[PDB]
Amino acid sequence: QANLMRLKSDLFNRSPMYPGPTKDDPLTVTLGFFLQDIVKVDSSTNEVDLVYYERQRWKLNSLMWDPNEYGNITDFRTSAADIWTPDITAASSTRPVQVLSPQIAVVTHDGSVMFSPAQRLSFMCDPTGVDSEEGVTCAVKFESWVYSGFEIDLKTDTDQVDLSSYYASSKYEILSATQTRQVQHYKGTGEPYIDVNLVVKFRERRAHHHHH
Amino acid sequence: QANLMRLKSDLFNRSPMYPGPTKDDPLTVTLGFFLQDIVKVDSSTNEVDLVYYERQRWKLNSLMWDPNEYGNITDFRTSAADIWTPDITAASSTRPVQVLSPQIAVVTHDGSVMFSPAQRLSFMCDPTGVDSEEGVTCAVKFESWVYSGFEIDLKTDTDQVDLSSYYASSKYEILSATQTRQVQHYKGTGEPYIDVNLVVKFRERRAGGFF
Amino acid sequence: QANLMRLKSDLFNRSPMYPGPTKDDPLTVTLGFFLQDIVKVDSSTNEVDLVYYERQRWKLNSLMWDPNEYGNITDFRTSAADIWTPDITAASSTRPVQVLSPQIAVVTHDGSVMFSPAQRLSFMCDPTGVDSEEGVTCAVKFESWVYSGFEIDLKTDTDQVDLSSYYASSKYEILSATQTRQVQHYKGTGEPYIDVNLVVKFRERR
Amino acid sequence: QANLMRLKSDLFNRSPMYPGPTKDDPLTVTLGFFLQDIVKVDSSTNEVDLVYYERQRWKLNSLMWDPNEYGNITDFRTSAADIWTPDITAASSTRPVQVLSPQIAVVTHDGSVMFSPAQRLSFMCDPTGVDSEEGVTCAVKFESWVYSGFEIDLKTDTDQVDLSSYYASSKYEILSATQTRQVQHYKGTGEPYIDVNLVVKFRERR
Amino acid sequence: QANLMRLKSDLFNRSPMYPGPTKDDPLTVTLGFFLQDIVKVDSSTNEVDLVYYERQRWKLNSLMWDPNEYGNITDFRTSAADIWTPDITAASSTRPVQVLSPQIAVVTHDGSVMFSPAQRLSFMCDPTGVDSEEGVTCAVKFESWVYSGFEIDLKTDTDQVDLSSYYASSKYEILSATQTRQVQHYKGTGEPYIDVNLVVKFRERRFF
Ligand SMILES: [Cl-]
Ligand SMILES: [Cl-]
Ligand SMILES: [Cl-]
Ligand SMILES: [Cl-]
Ligand SMILES: [Cl-]
Repeated sequence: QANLMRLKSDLFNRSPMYPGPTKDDPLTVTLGFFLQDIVKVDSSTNEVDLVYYERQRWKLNSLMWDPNEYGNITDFRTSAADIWTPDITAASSTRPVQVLSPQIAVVTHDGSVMFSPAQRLSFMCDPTGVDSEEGVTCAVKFESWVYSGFEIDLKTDTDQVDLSSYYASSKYEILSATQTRQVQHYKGTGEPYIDVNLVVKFRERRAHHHHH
Repeated sequence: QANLMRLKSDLFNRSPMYPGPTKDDPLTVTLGFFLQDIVKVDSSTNEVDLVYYERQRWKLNSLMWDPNEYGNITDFRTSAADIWTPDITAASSTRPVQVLSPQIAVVTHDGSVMFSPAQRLSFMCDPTGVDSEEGVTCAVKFESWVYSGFEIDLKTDTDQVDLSSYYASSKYEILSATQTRQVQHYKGTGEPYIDVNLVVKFRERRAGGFF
Repeated sequence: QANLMRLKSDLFNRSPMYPGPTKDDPLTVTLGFFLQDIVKVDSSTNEVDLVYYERQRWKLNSLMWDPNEYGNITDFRTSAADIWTPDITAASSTRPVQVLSPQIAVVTHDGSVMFSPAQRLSFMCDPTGVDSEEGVTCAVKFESWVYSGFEIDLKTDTDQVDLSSYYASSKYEILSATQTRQVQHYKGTGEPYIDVNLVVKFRERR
Repeated sequence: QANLMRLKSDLFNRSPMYPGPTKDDPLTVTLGFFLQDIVKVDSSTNEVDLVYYERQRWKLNSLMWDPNEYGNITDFRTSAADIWTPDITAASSTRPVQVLSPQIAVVTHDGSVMFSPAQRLSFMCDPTGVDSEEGVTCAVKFESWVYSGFEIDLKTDTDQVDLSSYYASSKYEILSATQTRQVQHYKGTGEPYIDVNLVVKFRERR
Repeated sequence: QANLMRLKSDLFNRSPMYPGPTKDDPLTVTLGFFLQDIVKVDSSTNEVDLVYYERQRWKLNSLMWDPNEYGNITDFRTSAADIWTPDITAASSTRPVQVLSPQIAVVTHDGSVMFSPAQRLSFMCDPTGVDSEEGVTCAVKFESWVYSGFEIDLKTDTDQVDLSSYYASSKYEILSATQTRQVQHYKGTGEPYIDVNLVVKFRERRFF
């Protein structure tokens, strides 16, 4: 308790917060998607609702410490308000993303941050053909809304979306689910930016006592 | 009033907040569920909505005091913002949990904290067969989202969900309701983590029902 | 303006906030319900929606002052964030209560606080029979979620719910509406706690 | 920029906020409604949804300044959080009011404040007869939730609701729309309070 | 990291925030709309729902710096809470606008600010005729809610709404989409104010 209090005090109260990347000090954020359910499909509005969590990893020198100086603490948990987090946005959402997990991150002695927000997302998807063998395919790009490719790079460890927590009794069966890094260019300023394109192909399933 | 003001001042304004558990100083959180209603079932989205409250208990040395030093105060109530609370999460929720009770906890002179949030939860459940005698079974795991089993352990006092506040005129009759501690392992990591599995077996209310 | 600024400064900035009742210094909260409408009835989910306001009264020595010392001010209005308020909860709600009025209370020179939140509440109610002469009865208990009867007592001034603001053209006609203090015990006779039971008997209007 | 920074610093950082009216220093608030649409009518719940904006005007000595001392600035815009605003409430709402405009007010050198919140409101209204020639009438009272008539008075500049921004292709046609000051009396208290009664007569478009 | 920390500290902690424009120091805000989808149409309430993002640009002397004094930093990203932003409002909305993007802006060494909020908007629109060839036309004015034309001017770089991110499989096909500056006058005070009128002509999606 006491060593961790010191560690957090040293990291967060002494110095200000990481202000974000720049051209001279860019940052790489690694993303992985863990799809849990296709909850809803709306053929009258062409909206589909996903529940997933999104593993995000990055690394900052400012969050390094020597474990020997803090009782051999190698990592800790702390509110996401205590740190900078990347502004990763679903570019074709139709409602604000709903947060399903606590806004808490894991910080490791080398300055690695892991943040794994669970989300419910409504996004643009025509579900016509979902009730067939071939099913339907839909896509959503995840990107930093404000940083170019000169400041932020996004990558994946694998192009396969993890389906190991996918709900076994979902209304919808997943045929294919990929997460692919792409290079893109803004309209008015033509400078590059990175996205990770989530492409999911799916179809309807077939074969002294108180407290109150 | 005056003694309590001193007590809260001494506990909360002197020291910073408990920063959470670590490998060297882990924490045990005890959970108990008090199911009040199955409000809704949606067969087109495979979502079911529960209303319950969840008794949570844990213990911290930093919240100890000697009652003799504070006018024989043995316990007090305080806003949950004044203290650390565990990040217990329904792992198969489909909407943010809605809070139905005040965010207030009870702290006791030995450093025990009791926090009993009432919640409405939407979660993943195929209700096909709910309109039969046998009914349907659904499950939801409750776990710390960010702490492994090295930092947080979860347990129960009993594996039976309390149904004593269950709505007598619910659309749904509870046939069985259990809360069972389970050991689990993360995919990429491989290190262990604990959940409490809430398993509820229910059906649409009928006169009476296997004869 | 100036005298009130002094008064609020003296009450709120000098001392900390009232920390809540204890066994040695318990508190009595008086409740009164003013039912305005039964807005919705859902027979598929057994939920009913009420709109009402709820008069709450309590009294603290820490909020007393002598009017002579503050330009004869007998009472004032202030944000509910400036003071402690009781944690009165509908025990069978199914959604978070929606707030329909400003979170502002009235404080009086004797230390009386009056807080009258307007609310929309969804709660557990089987409405089967609402479309008959006899109608249907539903109940919801209002209680402190965290305080026992040793710390908080609840009472009413009358056991009759006030229907003087009840919407004349509601879909639902009120046959009876009562608010009754009850003594209760946590689980298998644990320590006591108080609730006010709101019982409303109603039917479709003719 | 610099003069305005000084002005705001002088008004908001030196003195505390206006604490609200009292019996000895009451306040007059003028209201005007600008009805933009009847968006929805629900005959199963007797709820109707309006979109409008509400001009509110009041005056405080504490917000006066001499323009000559601040580069001839006669008025400015500032966040509503920087000032006191009246607690004007629709008394028969069924959902929390949704805010459609930025919470920003206009302050003028004589201490006049203009605040014009756009709102979407659900309120109690039986729409039976809306699909006829005569249409239907509905009413909603706007009042301070916590202040009596001894502390707050409400007035209008005209008893005619402004329909100049009313949506030309609404589902509903407005036949008449009035805003009328009324004197009222509390149940338990008996002391007076003021409301402005918004009465709208409308029907389905033909 | 260190130079940017200094820059932000110098701009935001030393001086107070820009207090907004005045008659003597007015501000020009340039708007551009990027329509992404017509999500919904409700013929029973005459409401239509758009998803778009809105590029906003303005310029303040108080946000200037010399890049040479801050490790050649030419621009940075920062929370919109750190700065003044214009109060641009859809005048015929029927629900609060829902925010779909992070509230973060880009500031450039000359004092230019770019803020590009993605929004979902419900607004007043009779969709009768949407299921025909000719389709239907709807309009929504975007304006400062509180500032007159003496304090705020709005303009566009083009009168064509950008449709390059418009969802190819939307229920609704865009026939035409324009963004036009207009001069307007308040009722009681007869002084001018500016809006940008977004006019969208569309129809339900449909050679054999
Ligand atoms: Cl950081
Ligand atoms: Cl703590
Ligand atoms: Cl208090
Ligand atoms: Cl003020
Ligand atoms: Cl600024």
